[PDB]
Amino acid sequence: AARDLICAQKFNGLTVLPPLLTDEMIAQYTSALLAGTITSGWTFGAGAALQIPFAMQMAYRFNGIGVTQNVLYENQKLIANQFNSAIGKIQDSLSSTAS
Amino acid sequence: CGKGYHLMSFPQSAPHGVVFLHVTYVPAQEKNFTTAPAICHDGKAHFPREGVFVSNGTHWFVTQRNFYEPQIITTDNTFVSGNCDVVIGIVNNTVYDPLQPELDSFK
Amino acid sequence: LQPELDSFK
Ligand SMILES: *[C@@H]1O[C@H](CO)[C@@H](O[C@@H]2O[C@H](CO)[C@@H](O)[C@H](O)[C@H]2NC(C)=O)[C@H](O)[C@H]1NC(C)=O
Ligand SMILES: *[C@@H]1O[C@H](CO)[C@@H](O)[C@H](O)[C@H]1NC(C)=O
Ligand SMILES: *[C@@H]1O[C@H](CO)[C@@H](O)[C@H](O)[C@H]1NC(C)=O
Repeated sequence: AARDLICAQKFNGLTVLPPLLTDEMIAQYTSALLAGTITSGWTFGAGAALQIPFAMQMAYRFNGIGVTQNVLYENQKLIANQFNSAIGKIQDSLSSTAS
Repeated sequence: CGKGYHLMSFPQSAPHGVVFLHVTYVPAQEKNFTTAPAICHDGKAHFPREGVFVSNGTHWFVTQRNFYEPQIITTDNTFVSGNCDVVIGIVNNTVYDPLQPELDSFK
Repeated sequence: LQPELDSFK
């Protein structure tokens, strides 16, 4: 009894095709990229995957911004707590605001 | 410009276009190693200047990141920052100093 | 190097 616009678009010859990549495969690609960039870093984009501990590739990534790597190794817990708090704040910001 | 670490590129003409030849750098053959972030020696934490600490099971070396060139651990390629009771995963090893044998030989 | 010379002397 409450007719929508989708049937009227369908009955006039205006069709919508489905995409080739379903969202399950997009999620699989995203999971592959995350698992590559967590356990290996930038090495999985050049050749094969090169395993490295996370607190050591983070010290590699502080060397790219002009900070020596003792800053991580003397402040690992504080940086981990700040990252976890930022992730939780991103979660709360996505939960609250829908715009 | 290509896959891998970029080295050079060459241009060529084409009908309504251009064609690039990207000469890149791709690592080939890998090997597992045991690594540590720092070395506690004489109550001091030694960190590598450039490269990374690795070990072949028994002895500890320092090498560059993109090639296996193991070198002996020396005060020249390591620097000191603080005590060795704050880094998580620090191991125990000795660090060579080239000044001391020459100073003893001058005596 | 000069503290090493002082310990040398
Ligand atoms: C780890 O590497 C070190 C040095 O690269 C090896 O130590 C040498 O091993 C050779 C074996 O032919 C000996 O002739 C040398 O005398 C050793 N060096 C010293 C200073 O003694 C060590 O054997 C390697 N260990 C493993 C398990 O591969
Ligand atoms: C390193 O160790 C892993 C452990 O499962 C093994 O599968 C792999 O073949 C080893 N060698 C290389 C080059 O990754
Ligand atoms: C390194 O040496 C110190 C003192 O000699 C000791 O307390 C510490 O446990 C040693 N490290 C390891 C991994 O055994």
